[PDB]
Amino acid sequence: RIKKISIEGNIAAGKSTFVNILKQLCEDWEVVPEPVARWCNVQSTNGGNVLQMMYEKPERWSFTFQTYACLSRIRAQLASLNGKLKDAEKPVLFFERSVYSDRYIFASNLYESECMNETEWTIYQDWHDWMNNQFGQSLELDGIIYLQATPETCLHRIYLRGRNEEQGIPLEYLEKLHYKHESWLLHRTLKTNFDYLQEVPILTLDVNEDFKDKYESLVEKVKEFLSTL
Ligand SMILES: Nc1ncnc2c1ncn2[C@@H]1O[C@H](COP(=O)(O)OP(=O)(O)O)[C@@H](O)[C@H]1O
Ligand SMILES: Nc1nc(=O)n([C@H]2C[C@H](O)[C@@H](CO)O2)cc1F
Ligand SMILES: [Mg+2]
Repeated sequence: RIKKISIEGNIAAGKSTFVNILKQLCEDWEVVPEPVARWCNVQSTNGGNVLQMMYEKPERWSFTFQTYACLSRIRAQLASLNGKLKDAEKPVLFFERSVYSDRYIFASNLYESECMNETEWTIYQDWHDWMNNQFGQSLELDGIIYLQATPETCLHRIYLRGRNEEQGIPLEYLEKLHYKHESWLLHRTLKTNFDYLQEVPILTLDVNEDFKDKYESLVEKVKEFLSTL
């Protein structure tokens, strides 16, 4: 039916930059952006900034954040499936991140860093497993595009974007997130509770260079990659 591709990378690697060039390349391509502005002003579907709360006190707010982060993603991705506009000779749905990074990169890292205790960690995974059982098949990936950039490039791009909440993030934290992505998507040694992911095709794009100069080659590689799926 709808081909589903998720775009993965470190904080400020360039996912929104990349996402913003995709719709102009095929009118059959849709994008589900990550709801980060919604994490900064919590309201029902002004309020709490839950991203900021986590970063200011991660031992307190990581479980709450991670749980709300993932659910709001699921809601958003589901909304665009059943979201009418599909009917196209070749529909492709791009997800900015996935329930698998949420758990295997981000939540895992905070647990491993003592920001979630055993109880919190057990509840999260239990919730995440159940959520996948219900809405898992719907959201299964046909491919991953990994936007690879050094932690140091990312640190700099955090500065460039100037999002208030992310300005205090240390290189160390970005390095941990770097190595988890490399383990999952480069070496493919990170094991998950979802077997199909081990054979899912992966496109790796080195995005350390200037977006203007790399744009044309990246477009070629994305089209080339989609045609093999
Ligand atoms: N390849 C690139 N070359 C130059 N600047 C970039 C590149 N990719 C991203 N940026 C810049 O880096 C910052 C973060 O990019 P963004 O797309 O918001 O990252 P993400 O969406 O992955 O968090 C923004 O200032 C953006 O202008
Ligand atoms: N599961 C997640 N946990 C996080 O902590 N983030 C953070 C990273 C970045 O600072 C901001 C926007 O992605 O949210 C993003 C996730 F998807
Ligand atoms: Mg983004």
